[PDB]
Amino acid sequence: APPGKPSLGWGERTFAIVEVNQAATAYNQLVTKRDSADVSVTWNVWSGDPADKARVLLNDKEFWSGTGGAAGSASFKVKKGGRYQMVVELCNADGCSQSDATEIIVADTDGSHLPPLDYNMGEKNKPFKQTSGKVVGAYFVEWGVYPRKFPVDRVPIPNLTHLLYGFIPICGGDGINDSLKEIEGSFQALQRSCSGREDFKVSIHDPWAALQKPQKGLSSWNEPYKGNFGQLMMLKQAKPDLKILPSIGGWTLADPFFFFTDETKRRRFVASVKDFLQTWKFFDGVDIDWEFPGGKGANPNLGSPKDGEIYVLLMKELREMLNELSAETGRKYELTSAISAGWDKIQVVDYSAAQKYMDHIFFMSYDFKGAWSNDTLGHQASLYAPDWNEKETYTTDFGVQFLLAQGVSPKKIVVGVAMYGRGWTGVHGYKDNNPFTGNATGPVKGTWQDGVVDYREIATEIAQGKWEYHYDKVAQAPYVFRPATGDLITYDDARSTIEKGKYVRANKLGGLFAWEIDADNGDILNAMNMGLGNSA
Ligand SMILES: Cc1cccn2c(=O)c3cc(C(=O)NCc4cccnc4)c(N)[n+](C[C@H]4CCCO4)c3nc12
Ligand SMILES: *[C@@H]1O[C@H](CO)[C@@H](O)[C@H](O)[C@H]1NC(C)=O
Ligand SMILES: *[C@@H]1O[C@H](CO)[C@@H](O)[C@H](O)[C@H]1NC(C)=O
Repeated sequence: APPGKPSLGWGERTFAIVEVNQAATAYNQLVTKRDSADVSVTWNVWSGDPADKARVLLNDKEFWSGTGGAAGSASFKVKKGGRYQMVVELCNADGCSQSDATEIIVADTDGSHLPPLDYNMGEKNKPFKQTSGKVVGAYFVEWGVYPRKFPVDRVPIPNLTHLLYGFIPICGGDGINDSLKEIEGSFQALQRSCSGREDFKVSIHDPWAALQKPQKGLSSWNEPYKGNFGQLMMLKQAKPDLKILPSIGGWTLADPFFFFTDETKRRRFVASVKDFLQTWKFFDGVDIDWEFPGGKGANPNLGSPKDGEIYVLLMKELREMLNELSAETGRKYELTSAISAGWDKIQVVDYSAAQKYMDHIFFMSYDFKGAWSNDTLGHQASLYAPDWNEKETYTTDFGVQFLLAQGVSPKKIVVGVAMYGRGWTGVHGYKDNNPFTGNATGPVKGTWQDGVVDYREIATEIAQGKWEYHYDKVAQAPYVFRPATGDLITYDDARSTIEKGKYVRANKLGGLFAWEIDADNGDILNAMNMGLGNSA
């Protein structure tokens, strides 16, 4: 004669270890990290013999015990997220009885409550297997879910080992993040994101795109995590070994790095990163995109020769931080950084000193030339120098050799590929039918910006005969040219991308990475995988 079978009371069935306010605009009002969720359950007895023991089991394992054998309740902590079958069990001296199972969702930022990502193999992407052991990385931009319409589910995830999230901002007002002011709405949007947040703490630039914007599979208005971050959790469920790293900085967010002479602000930043990864568990480490140590970044007023020493100090403490984060969670975290490929920036830092803490170096072998100059035309990401200027120092090969001369192990170096074109208009005064020898009247009309074109657009317009295509065989670089108007764009295509893969294998380098994933029609990432030796 066991107790009567209990019946569970109607109540909340979704609980969050990490709470997310779906309508907040300040970061500290947006998320609240906790070590566990507080799950509650009620039940009704009908036989009314105050049984000696009640229990609450989730997937047949005990999470709580108490003596509520007369229509009672229970609260208890659940520290690991997921979908749980909840059952209430009552016992007397004769035996036990168990209520019907109801499902509860204990959400956490590792995606343990979500199904795998339903990703698209769209356009010209074709599937590969990561067999080479080489790094195949790409940047996913936070603002890509707006007119670009490139959510995380568009990322061809079997063709990557690393996905970099650009960007995670460091918070500060006038004097700390003035590079943002050259983009309308951005500086103020960062101020809104950090209303009441300590300066030099990490944050989220766009909380709407990151966590609140409805996306594929994450639209129900009580979904704890939506936006890019929620999809990234489902990405982790799809390919658990794909590394997802937050990219702190970029071109317009690197200014707060220069104030890290003050160790007080460096400890605050490093500590905020630890709390950031505990809060957002789907990230597998940290990518530091200080652009650049010593200066010559977006802001012409910061930079110092001392920055090289502090760049190593930052890597040291971040690594120690990740090591004690490993001691808590048992996971392996990665420390990477996107660094300049120009020698005048490399020499600012002794990378042989920083490399002991770093897993990979994301060598930005692009942006060598651009529409920021009407006179200095050239290849933006070529492998070698062109014959018309053999002593060109801003090449992939020259940068790699300069970095190797510092004593950097070849395995840590990951070569950059440009999924975009930088270009000019009105190129005139050129000789030898070489448009690079002339000058420009301004930037080329671009996809989302003056002087920047998506490769997808370059490829489409080439098929439609709108461009006169050329390949610099010596420098290993393609470029399109319209003679009637002076339009000239330099970029990476499948041929030059394959040549970068050969170069990485011939020199025992780490692999390839590309900016940005939403600017590719599939051809570039295809060539990255083929050029590195992966199986199709
Ligand atoms: C003025 C300028 C002069 C010299 C170099 N420059 C750059 O090397 C540069 C790079 C970037 C960039 O983001 N590269 C991708 C990227 C990927 C991963 C991590 N970090 C960065 C950039 N946005 N701008 C400024 C905007 C203004 C108009 C178009 O380029 C840049 N400007 C300049
Ligand atoms: C390029 O030339 C145009 C017109 O000659 C000028 O207005 C513009 O400021 C120039 N840009 C640079 C970066 O020199
Ligand atoms: C481009 O501008 C530079 C700057 O003075 C000048 O020296 C050079 O001759 C110009 N080239 C042409 C083809 O006009």
